[PDB]
Amino acid sequence: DSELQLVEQRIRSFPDFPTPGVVFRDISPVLKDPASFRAAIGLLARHLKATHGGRIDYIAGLDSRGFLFGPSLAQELGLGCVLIRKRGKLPGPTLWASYSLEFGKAELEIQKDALEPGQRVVVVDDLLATGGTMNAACELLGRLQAEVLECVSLVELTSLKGREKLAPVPFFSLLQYE
Amino acid sequence: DSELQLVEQRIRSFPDFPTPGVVFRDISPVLKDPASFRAAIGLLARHLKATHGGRIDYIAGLDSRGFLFGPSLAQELGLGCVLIRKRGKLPGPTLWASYSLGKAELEIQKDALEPGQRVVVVDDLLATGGTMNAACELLGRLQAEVLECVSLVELTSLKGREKLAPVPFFSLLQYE
Ligand SMILES: O=P(O)(O)OC[C@H]1O[C@H](OP(=O)(O)OP(=O)(O)O)[C@H](O)[C@@H]1O
Ligand SMILES: O=P(O)(O)OC[C@H]1O[C@H](OP(=O)(O)OP(=O)(O)O)[C@H](O)[C@@H]1O
Ligand SMILES: [Mg+2]
Ligand SMILES: [Mg+2]
Repeated sequence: DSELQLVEQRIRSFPDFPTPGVVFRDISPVLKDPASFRAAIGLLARHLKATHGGRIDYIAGLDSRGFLFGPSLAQELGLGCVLIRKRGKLPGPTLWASYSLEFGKAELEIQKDALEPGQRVVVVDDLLATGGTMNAACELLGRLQAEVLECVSLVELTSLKGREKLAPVPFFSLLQYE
Repeated sequence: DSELQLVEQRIRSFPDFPTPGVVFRDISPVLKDPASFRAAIGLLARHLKATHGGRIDYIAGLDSRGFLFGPSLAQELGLGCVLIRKRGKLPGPTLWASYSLGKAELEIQKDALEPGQRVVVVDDLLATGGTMNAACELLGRLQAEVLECVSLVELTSLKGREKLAPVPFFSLLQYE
């Protein structure tokens, strides 16, 4: 697919970052090339509409790199975007959830009024690795009694089996790397 | 301006967050109401086109809340968006710049821009101007020309606009 090629050709892979042995998939060039960014958002939007029709109520974007994609994706679908943030950043009543990140623990947080019970959400982030981040997002959304229809990303690192961590919540990525 | 009203009426104010005495201006409802978000992006884009014509090469979005506006504004203008991040997140050779927040640092890849390229920086909120000022420093060290900085919200009592001078600044909404 030519649209997909526009995205794939703008991922830049850095070896041994942030640790020896790991390859970092840099999405910066996708952002920098407006045709590449437009293609990425279009491909995600087409998958979501083809899969869920009118069922999606909101997109949820994940702090921080997921913020690059959430609002544009929401806009393309005619939807609003809600935020899930690293803990400590949101005012008002919140819920939070730990997850393992690198060698330690981090927490995500959501405003308690971000969604109402029964609302249907799709979560977007730039990249799925271990799945810890996306899994925490799903936990939070579940605790608001929201229904997570699907999680999506630009990049998926398939050897880390993040998709399995999210099951039974469906997952879709544009691009896959070991 | 009813477009501007679509944005203003979706700012939510929280006293004493994160510290007693201040009022936090929460942009979350702007992002949640697609009409409000579209209005904000449209007002910013119209201002920038009216001020710079075709001279803007790139938008630079500031980690993290500025990431919510950078790509959409860039797309509206037909431009790419470059990233300025909190230090420690970017691969490859980088430059960084400290500012008072304790201390924090922003960072940019050395190859983010070429000398002479013209940039507009976007963030959600201008307060002291420390974050925006650090971004301008970084872009200047790449020999990029910062045409303007913009935000949705400006806290005027903190005099951030003056901190950035002579770089022009524009905000949609102003609060003390
Ligand atoms: O699937 P996982 O193993 O949880 O990793 C994926 C997450 O890691 C990165 O975020 P990071 O915490 O590095 O922060 P950033 O979004 O600020 O870059 C990335 O943006 C994803 O959110
Ligand atoms: O003008 P200043 O006094 O520098 O304050 C403005 C900055 O503060 C907030 O960012 P914050 O560092 O709180 O991080 P966030 O973007 O992750 O919310 C806001 O998003 C601006 O970037
Ligand atoms: Mg992330
Ligand atoms: Mg910020």
